[PDB]
Amino acid sequence: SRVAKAPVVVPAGVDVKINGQVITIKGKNGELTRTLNDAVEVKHADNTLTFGPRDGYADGWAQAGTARALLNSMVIGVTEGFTKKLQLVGVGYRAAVKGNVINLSLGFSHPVDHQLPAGITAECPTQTEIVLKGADKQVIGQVAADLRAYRRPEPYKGKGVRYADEVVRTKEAKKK
Amino acid sequence: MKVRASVKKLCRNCKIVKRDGVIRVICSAEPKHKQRQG
Amino acid sequence: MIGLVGKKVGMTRIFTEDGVSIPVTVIEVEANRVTQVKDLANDGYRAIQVTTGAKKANRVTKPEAGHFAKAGVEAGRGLWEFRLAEGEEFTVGQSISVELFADVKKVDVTGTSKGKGFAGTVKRWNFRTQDATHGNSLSHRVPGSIGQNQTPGKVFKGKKMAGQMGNERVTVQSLDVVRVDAERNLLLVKGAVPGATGSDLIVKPAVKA
Amino acid sequence: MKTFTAKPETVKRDWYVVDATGKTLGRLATELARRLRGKHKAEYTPHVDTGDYIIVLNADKVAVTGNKRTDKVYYHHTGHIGGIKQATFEEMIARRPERVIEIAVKGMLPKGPLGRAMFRKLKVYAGNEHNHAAQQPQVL
Amino acid sequence: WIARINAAARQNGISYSKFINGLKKASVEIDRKILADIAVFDKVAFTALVEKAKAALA
RNA sequence: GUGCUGAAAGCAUCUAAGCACGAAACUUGCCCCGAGAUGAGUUCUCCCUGACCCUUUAAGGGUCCUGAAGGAACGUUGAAG
RNA sequence: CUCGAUGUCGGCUCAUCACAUCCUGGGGCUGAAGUAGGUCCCAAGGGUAUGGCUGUUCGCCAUUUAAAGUGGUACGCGAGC
Repeated sequence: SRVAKAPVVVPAGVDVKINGQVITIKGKNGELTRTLNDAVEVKHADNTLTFGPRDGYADGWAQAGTARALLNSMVIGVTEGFTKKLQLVGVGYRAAVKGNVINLSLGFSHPVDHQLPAGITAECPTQTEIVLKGADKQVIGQVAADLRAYRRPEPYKGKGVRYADEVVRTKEAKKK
Repeated sequence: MKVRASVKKLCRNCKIVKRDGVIRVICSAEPKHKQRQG
Repeated sequence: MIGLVGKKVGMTRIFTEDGVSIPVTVIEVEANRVTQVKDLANDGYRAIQVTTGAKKANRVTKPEAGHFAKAGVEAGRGLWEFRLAEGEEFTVGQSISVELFADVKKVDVTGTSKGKGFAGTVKRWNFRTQDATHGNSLSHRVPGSIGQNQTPGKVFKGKKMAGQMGNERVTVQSLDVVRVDAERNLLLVKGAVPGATGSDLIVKPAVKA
Repeated sequence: MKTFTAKPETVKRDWYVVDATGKTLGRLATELARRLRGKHKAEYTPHVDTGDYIIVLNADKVAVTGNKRTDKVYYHHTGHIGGIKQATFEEMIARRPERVIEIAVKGMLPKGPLGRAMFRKLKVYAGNEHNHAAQQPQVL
Repeated sequence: WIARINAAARQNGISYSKFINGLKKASVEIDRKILADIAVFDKVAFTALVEKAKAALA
């Protein structure tokens, strides 16, 4: 189908700072930076930007697609704030935030602490949750993965570290 | 199962995916037909 | 990072109901540091060590003189060491048979494998059937006759043949220690220890890692 | 008279210093192999003893073209049977450019004796300029 | 012979491939190789001979 | 094998940019050999500083006086052979 | 290709490689609750039975084992038995 990529406005609080391949973006939560296409650059007119390849062929426009989409999450990141819960399904399960050292008891003999890489906060409201608090959906991703990975819910119960909205068909059972 | 054979996509809610050729059959339905020839 | 000393027999301290104490007396007579280097023309840390009653009178010459580099009493053959952050030629130049290495831990030893001289299959393996009496054809001990018929073969290099024997390293590793009497030089282990009173041994802490 | 310039037994040796910090990697070997023979050289009839004298620097800056950064068979089997064969990919070996890679010239030389005369005798190193363990004198 | 001509003539422009081609064009100018070793004794001649080809190549 | 973020392909997607895990396999860690590593490496210490000649003279060739550090030889031997 | 000679099967001894892996290691699906399995992917580090009957290889049987792998090597091996 028809794709596109272009709409990326610079709201308030955020701050642009291009530099060809390299680029950052200040904001309440922070900034960032990342490699990109070498012979290609963006372009900050006023409120929006316009990524653009200096060559017309197949592996061209495609590079922009991931560019402008990547910057979206940035402004959204420094201003909006990024979250992602995790519900602990299973008896003895209970996450307990203690800052940079989440302490978990997931059935495994002995508890297991998952040091959180500086960049995302968490605070289980009840003795049963896990809420991520960061700006980089990238980074929060992994932390969210390893969190669930600690004991992802198996299709027979769901008893595991499922994401809040994690629709699991734990409906699996029987013999015959 | 994961299926190492060489079938195709099949079904409806199954994606193709291209990381290495993997015909794949991933579907929220059942992992049964995934067919990752790897 | 440690000292070396002649084995010299082994005994036990037959506990009442035990004898667990099965060490091997290894008179640990101190060394003579002072000798070492760093990056200015050499390798790494290192540390020379020499301990014995070499007749400083007559036998070894150049070495005695080689020892003059701010040392004291030239013993037998000198060995080296490595890092550990030890002292140096800036304070004494005379180690001891004890320091900070700890205690009770396990200390490995490396005597000198004797050597039964030339040895065979049966010998360097302890495995090869056959008889002797109605034999007298393949009378046991033969290599037991090893190889092919008509084959590339190459007799397959490295296959365990006769081979000889003789003084060789070893290294036991592990081996806790029941006692020690500094100055008196009296280190004990727990059996094992290669050699037979006519060795040297390195007695290192424990490269367990 | 019989035309053929003699073999003054490696008459002259012109010293040089490549960079290797470049981007040509494998391509460079040829103009590195041609050189230690009789490339730029006109007279000094090759075939017979001869050579030149150049030197490599860091060289650690190579990537080859395709995914060669990740390939290159490389094994240095030994007279040990017992199933040996030490295969290590290029990047796995690029960690310490030794008798290999930079030494891609060896397989490019006449091989055996005499060619063997040039061999590593060009020096390699891997750090460019610092403490040139090599002869500091005249070079280009 | 060509191994050296290819090694001598090219250093001063135009490879052995182009060399004989320049040389090729002439009414009388054609003196073969062998003596081609000029690169060893009469370099000036030889380089003065590479122009006879370089400048010669149409 | 598992994934993240992610376009190509208004989603989706483990990948095309880009990060992260991951086995008795591979490199290493442990033990032995190991500078003939002719690419013959390093460091420490010891010993030798008397006269002349003929050449086709920088190549040497040769005589007398010296002979060290050390090695070896012999002998007494060895848990070494 | 060997008939101016390349000694057969099985056993013993001692092996070396392959992977289409028997055990152990890591994974995917399961008509996978668990325990145990089924199957497929990856993986050759190491390990991989004593006897009764028979010339046997093999096989059946008794009893073990984590397991008692398939195959190449002149159906490996008689100037070795």
